Amino acid sequence: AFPSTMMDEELNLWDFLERAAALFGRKEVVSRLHTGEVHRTTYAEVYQRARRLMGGLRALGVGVGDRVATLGFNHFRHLEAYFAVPGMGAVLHTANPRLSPKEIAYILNHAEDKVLLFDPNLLPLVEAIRGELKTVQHFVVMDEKAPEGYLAYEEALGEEADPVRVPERAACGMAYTTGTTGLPKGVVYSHRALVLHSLAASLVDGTALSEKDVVLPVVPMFHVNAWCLPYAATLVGAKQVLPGPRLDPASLVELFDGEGVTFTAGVPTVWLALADYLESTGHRLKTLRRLVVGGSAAPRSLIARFERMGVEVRQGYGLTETSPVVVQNFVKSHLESLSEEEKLTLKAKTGLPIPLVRLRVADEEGRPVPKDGKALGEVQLKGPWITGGYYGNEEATRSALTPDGFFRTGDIAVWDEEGYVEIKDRLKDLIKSGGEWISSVDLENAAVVAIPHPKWQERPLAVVGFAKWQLPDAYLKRALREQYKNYYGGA
Amino acid sequence: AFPSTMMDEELNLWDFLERAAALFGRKEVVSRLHTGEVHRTTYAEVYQRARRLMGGLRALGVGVGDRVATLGFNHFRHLEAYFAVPGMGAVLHTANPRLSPKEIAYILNHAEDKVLLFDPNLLPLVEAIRGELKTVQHFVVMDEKAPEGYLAYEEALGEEADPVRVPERAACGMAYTTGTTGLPKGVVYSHRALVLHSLAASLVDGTALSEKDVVLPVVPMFHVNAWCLPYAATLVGAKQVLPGPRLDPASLVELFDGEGVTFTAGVPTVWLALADYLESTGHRLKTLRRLVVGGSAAPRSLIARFERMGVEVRQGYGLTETSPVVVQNFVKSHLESLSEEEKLTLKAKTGLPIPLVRLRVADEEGRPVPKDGKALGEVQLKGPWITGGYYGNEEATRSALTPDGFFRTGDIAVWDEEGYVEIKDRLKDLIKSGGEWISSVDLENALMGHAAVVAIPHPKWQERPLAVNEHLLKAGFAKWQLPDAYVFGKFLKRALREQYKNYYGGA
Ligand SMILES: Nc1ncnc2c1ncn2[C@@H]1O[C@H](COP(=O)(O)OP(=O)(O)NP(=O)(O)O)[C@@H](O)[C@H]1O
Ligand SMILES: Nc1ncnc2c1ncn2[C@@H]1O[C@H](COP(=O)(O)OP(=O)(O)NP(=O)(O)O)[C@@H](O)[C@H]1O
Ligand SMILES: [Mg+2]
Ligand SMILES: [Mg+2]
Repeated sequence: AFPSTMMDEELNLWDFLERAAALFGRKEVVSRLHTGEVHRTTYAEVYQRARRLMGGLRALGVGVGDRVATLGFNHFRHLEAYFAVPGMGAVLHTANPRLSPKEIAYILNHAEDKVLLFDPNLLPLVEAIRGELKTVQHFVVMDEKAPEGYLAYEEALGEEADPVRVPERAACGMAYTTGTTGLPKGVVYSHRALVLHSLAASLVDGTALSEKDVVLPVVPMFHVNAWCLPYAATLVGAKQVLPGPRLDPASLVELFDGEGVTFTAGVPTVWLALADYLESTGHRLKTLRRLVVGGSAAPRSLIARFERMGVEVRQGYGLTETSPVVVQNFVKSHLESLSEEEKLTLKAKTGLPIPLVRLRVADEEGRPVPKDGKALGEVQLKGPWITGGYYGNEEATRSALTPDGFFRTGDIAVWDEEGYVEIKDRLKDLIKSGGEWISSVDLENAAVVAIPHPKWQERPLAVVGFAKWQLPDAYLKRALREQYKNYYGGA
Repeated sequence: AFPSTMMDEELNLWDFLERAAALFGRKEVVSRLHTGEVHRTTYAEVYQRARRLMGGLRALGVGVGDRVATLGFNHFRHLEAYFAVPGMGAVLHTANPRLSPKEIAYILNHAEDKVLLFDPNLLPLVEAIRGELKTVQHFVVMDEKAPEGYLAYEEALGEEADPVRVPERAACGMAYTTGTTGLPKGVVYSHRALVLHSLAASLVDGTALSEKDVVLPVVPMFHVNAWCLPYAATLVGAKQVLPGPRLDPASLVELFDGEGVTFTAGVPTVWLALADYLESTGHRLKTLRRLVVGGSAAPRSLIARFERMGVEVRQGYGLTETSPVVVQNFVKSHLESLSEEEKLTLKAKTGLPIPLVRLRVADEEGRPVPKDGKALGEVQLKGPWITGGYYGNEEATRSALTPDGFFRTGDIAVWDEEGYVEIKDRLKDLIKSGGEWISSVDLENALMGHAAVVAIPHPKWQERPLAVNEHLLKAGFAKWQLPDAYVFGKFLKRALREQYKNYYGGA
C-alpha cells in the first residue's frame, strides 16, 4: 500500500569477506594442520584465494544451486570454501567425518554433491566410501598434493572469478542432523538466514565479537558451520585461529597463549578436559576472557571452574535446524545483586532467547506452559533462520511443525518469569556423547538408555555396523534412567 | 533455485517491543516532560499502551499504508507511537517542529498525513498551520488533556489490538530532509531497513548496546528517528531516558546522574554546552561511559575534553537518506599503540564504514579516488538501509544516483589505506547551524531582491552564514537563520570561505 524508497539490496555471505579484505586485510587467519604445523595467512589472501576457488570450481562444473561438500576440520582452506561456495551461488554442504561410512555415503548421495573437498588424513575414509558415491564427479584433497585419481586443492584453484549474486533467500549451505530417529535429515540454509544470525548472535549480550578479538572455534566446521562463528568473526574482522583436528588441552593452550586468543567456543567435553589440565598444571591462560559452551548442557561445575580461573562462561543453545543459535546466557543487569551461589545457578541455566527469535515452551496443543520454572513443555521456535522443514523428506517435514507453524525441537524445558530457559529433558530417544549422537534403537535391534557421565555427558547402557565410541560401556524408559542414574558415577 | 528450508519470516519493528515486554518488561523508560516533571514507565506498560494506540488509531480510520505524523520531542508517548504506527502496518512520519510553518505545512500535505500527534508546547505552531493542512483529519495532543477541537492522547487510546504484519520491505516510517536545494525531500524507511540498521549499528565496534546500558538520546526523535536509537535500545532491552525539549546542560546532568546513564548520543553543539558546564562547575558525571557525536563533525578539542573526563567518544556519520548510520569511528586493535596525539587525531576522523554498507569515495565518473587521505571525492553508498530515491520526485531521484546505482550524498571526503573516511567538504551549498539547515541560495536570492552567503566555522554552532535583516525576515525566515555579519553565472565561494575563515573567531 505504501512502498519504501529503500534500495533492494540482497544480503549475501560474500559481503563479509569482501569487507574483511578491504578494511581488515592484514588481520591474520592462523591454522594448525593435522601434522601439528602452524600455517599463517590473512583476510586479503583468503579473499584472493577464495576468488580462485570460485573460478576453479566453475572449471569443475559447479553452477548456481549445485552442492559442494566438505569433510574436514577447522583450517584456512575450509574457511576459503565457506565463502567461495556460497560466493558463486552454490551450496556448501558440511559433512561430518566422525559418522559411519554408511551414514556419510547416504548423506552425500541424498544431497547429490558434485564435488567433495576433504582433509588428507581422511583419505582412507574417502577411499572406503568412494564406490558407494553416485554423484561426486571430483574429489579434492585440501592440501598441496594429492594421490592418483584425486585432485589437489592447490591444483584445483583457477583464475579469479567475480562472485555471483542471488536472491538472499536462495540456498548457501546445508547440513544433515543425526539427532533424530531413522535416516539423517537435511537442513538447507539461506544467505539471508546466516547473515541475520551472524548479526543477532554477535551483540554485546551474545558473543560480543569485535575487530580486536582473537577467535578460536573449537566447535567443528561441520557442526552447524562451527555455530556460524567463522562467518561472524569475518564480519567484524577478528583474527581467527583454527585449531584443526588436535583438540587436546596442551595443543589448545599452545594456541591460546601463542596467538593471544580472547574468545573461544566448543562442547562441554573439550572444556572439561581443558579445565582438568589447567588446574593440574596451575597454568592460567594469559589472554582468554570469554568462553561459550554449547551442543550439550554445561554442568554447573564447568562454569564454576572457569569463572574461578577468570574466564567468563556463557551457555549457548541451538540445533542444526536453527543455524544454530536461538538461546544465549547472560546475567540480567538487575540480577547482578544475586549471591554467588544464585548467580552460578542462573549461569548454569540454558539462557535467554536471542533477537529475531520467537521462542515458547508449550504443550501438545501448542499452549504455553506456566512461567514458573517448574512446568514442563517442548521448546518451539519461529524466525528467519529457523527451518520450516527438511530437504527431500515429506514425513519429517509435516511432523516438524505445529499447526500454528512453530518448529518442534524435541527438547523438554522449563522457563521462568525472567525469561530464562532450562533444557531439562528430550522427547527424542537418543544419546549424545561428546557432542555426537547415538541411536538407542539401532543398538537395540542388533533396551538402551542414556546414562549421565562425568567426562562425556551421556553414555549408552544396554539391558539383558557401529563404531568403537558408540559401543555401550556396560550391560517404558522413565524408570531405567532414574534407577541407573548413577551407574557411571557422575555427581 | 535449489530451495532453502528456512522459514519465510519477515523482519518487523514490533518484534523489538514484544521481546522487550516479555524478557525485559520491568526495565524503565524515563521521560522529562516539557514542564520539567519526570515521568516513569516500563517496557511492559509501553507495550500494553502501544497496543491500545493501534486500536485507537484504527477507530480514527488509520489503515495499512496510511501516514501518522508526529511533532514532538523525546518522551514515552513518542516511543509508544514509534512502535504502534509501524506495528499496525501504518507509516510514522516524524516531522521537525523547528522548521518554518510553511515547510511543516508542505511536508504534512505532501505526505498526506491523516493523523497528527504533537506536544502540548507546540500548540501555537499547530494552530498557526491548521488552515493550511489539507489531509489531516485528527489532531492529537500528546498529553492527558487537550483544548477544544483537539483530541487528548489518553482519550485517543482504544481497545488493545494485535499487531498486523506487513512485507518487511514495505514502509514503516518517513522523514523529509531540508539539507537540499528547493523544497524538502521525503525518504521512506522500511521495516527491513531499520531492523537491519539497529542490528549492524549496535555491534561492539559500534554503539555496543546492551541490556545493562542506560540510553539517553539527545538527538531528537525527528532527526532520522533519533538515529534509530529508541529502536536499538528496545532491541537490547536497555533502560531508556528521554530528555524532552530541555537540552540545557543542568537538565541533562540531573538525568545523567539521577538515572545512571551509561550511553548517550547527540550533536556537537549540545556536547560543547555540556563540556562548558562541567568544566565551569567542576561537576563530574558518575556513570557516563560512552558518548556518540553525529550530525556534524566533532572538533578534535571536543573529543579531548570528554576523553579527559573518562568518557569514550565515538564519531558517527549518516544522512536522513541513510537511516542514518553508515560510518562509525573506532580505533583498530593494531593502532592502539599509536601515541595519545595520533589516537586523538584518528578519533577526530569520521570513521570506518559499518557492516552491510558499501561505501566509496569516488570522482565524477564514479571511479574510486586514491586512498592516500589527500585525494578528494564524493561519498557514494549502497545497501539495504540506504535510499534509492525520494518520495514523489523523479528529478531528485535520478539526480541522487550514479549510473551503477550508488546514492550520491553530496559530501566531499578523503579516505586512507586503513579505510578511515574524513568528511572535508560539501557539494551541496548549505549551512548547517546547530544541527539544522540554512539554504544559502534562499538567503542570497531573497537578499538580491532588494549577494553571496557562505558557511563560516563557528565555536558554538558548527557553521554560521556570512553575507558578502528585516528584508530576509519578511521573505519567510526565522531569527536563527539570519546571517551574523555582512561584509561589503554562479559565485566563486571557495575564495570567500577561505578569506573569511576566522571571521566568526574560532574554527
Ligand atoms: N546448551 C544446551 N543445553 C542442553 N542441550 C543442548 C544445548 N545445546 C544443544 N543441545 C542439545 O543438542 C541438540 C542439537 O544438536 P545438533 O542438531 O546435533 O547440533 P550440534 O550439536 O551443534 N551439531 P550439528 O548436528 O552439526 O548441528 C538440541 O536439540 C539439544 O537437545
Ligand atoms: N559525523 C559527521 N561529520 C561531518 N559531517 C556530517 C557528519 N554527520 C552528518 N554530517 C553532515 O550532515 C549531513 C546529513 O544531514 P541530515 O540528513 O540532516 O541528517 P541528520 O542531521 O543527522 N538528521 P535530521 O536533522 O533529521 O535531518 C551529511 O550529508 C553530512 O554533510
Ligand atoms: Mg538436530
Ligand atoms: Mg540529508
